[PDB]
Amino acid sequence: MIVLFVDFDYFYAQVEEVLNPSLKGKPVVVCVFSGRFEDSGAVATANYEARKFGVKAGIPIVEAKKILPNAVYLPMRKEVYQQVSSRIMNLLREYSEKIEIASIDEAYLDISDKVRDYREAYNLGLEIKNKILEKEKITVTVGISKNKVFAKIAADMAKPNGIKVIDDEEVKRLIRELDIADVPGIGNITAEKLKKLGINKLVDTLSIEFDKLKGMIGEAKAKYLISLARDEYNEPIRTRVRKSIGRIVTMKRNSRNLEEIKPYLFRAIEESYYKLDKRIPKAIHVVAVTEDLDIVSRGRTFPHGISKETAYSESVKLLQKILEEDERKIRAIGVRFSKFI
DNA sequence: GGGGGAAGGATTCC
DNA sequence: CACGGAATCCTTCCCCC
Ligand SMILES: Nc1nc2c(ncn2[C@H]2C[C@H](O)[C@@H](COP(=O)(O)OP(=O)(O)OP(=O)(O)O)O2)c(=O)[nH]1
Ligand SMILES: [Ca+2]
Ligand SMILES: [Ca+2]
Ligand SMILES: [Ca+2]
Repeated sequence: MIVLFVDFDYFYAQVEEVLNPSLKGKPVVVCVFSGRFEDSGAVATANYEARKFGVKAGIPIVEAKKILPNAVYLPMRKEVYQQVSSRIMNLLREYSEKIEIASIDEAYLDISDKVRDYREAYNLGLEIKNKILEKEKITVTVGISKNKVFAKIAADMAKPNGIKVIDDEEVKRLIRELDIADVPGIGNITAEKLKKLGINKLVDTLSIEFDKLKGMIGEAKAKYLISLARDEYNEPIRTRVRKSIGRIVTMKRNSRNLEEIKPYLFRAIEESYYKLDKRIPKAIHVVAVTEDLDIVSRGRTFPHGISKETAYSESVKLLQKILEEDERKIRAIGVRFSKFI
């Protein structure tokens, strides 16, 4: 089997560079202002002109302007990027019936019934790149390997706007030389727990008794790495469907006053419903971020669908439950609707 | 003993 | 920090055969 992964380059920023070409070459930073205090907020992403100086996703906008005080800062317009993405995905379909969308800029494609041998795949990659570049003026990176995991990795390497195949012979090479940390699904928390077990390389996951390895990093994550190390990972590509829709927002200032937090909440709810399009959720969760950037949530599942009127009512209670259970001040508030019918 | 869920949270990632 | 959004796995408690 052969898998081709697609990972659009610095997406949000490039989509802005495409809508306003006068940007190209310049340092571009797509921001997410919270309204808290002037320039307060994070960075969704940035183009490579800005990335060359540390300005990346996650860091505070303020920390960015310190580095590049003259870079171009644009507010994140998720909706617009969403549509562009949609199209690009629709385009890929005409390359394989088997397609799995991992995010707003990631998709796997099983070209087993289209290509034979990697060379033909590598060419199909270029055939796709040029196609995308032409139709939407958007460069992307393509990773090719036997399974989704290695395909993604291959991509990570070729970045930006590149292509790369990982033949079975090299696959074995990575299981030993490749850093365990860089393996998809291995954040800081996990990588560290592995650093102790002594597992610094993928292959090392074979020098530990399943139980200890399992009891340390969960059963699922355990079997996961073990199959990858044994060179037997082979998850199929499938059409995933949104399991939930939500909306969150940072208040002008921390709070614990029911009436002061309500307005924000009702807005998240009001919007989350519109987002629902024509979906009817059976579960409603109220998420809250305390003064120390912590997250607590209380929800509830019903035997029937939830109406907007019901969302309002219930949402209040859950928020009340939160307050009387956490003395901390609430920095942000929002909702989450799941368990659609 | 163990299936069955629900809920609250931990983790990873875009 | 300093934002949003979302999936998956995990621990835990609760009801019952
Ligand atoms: N709002 C928000 N967006 C994020 C965050 N992290 C990543 N994103 C955005 C960046 C892109 O718009 C999209 C895809 O993430 P990548 O990790 O693919 O970012 P980018 O497009 O720069 O990929 P690239 O490194 O150029 O290959 O998700 C985040 O923490 N907050
Ligand atoms: Ca990506
Ligand atoms: Ca990307
Ligand atoms: Ca990692």
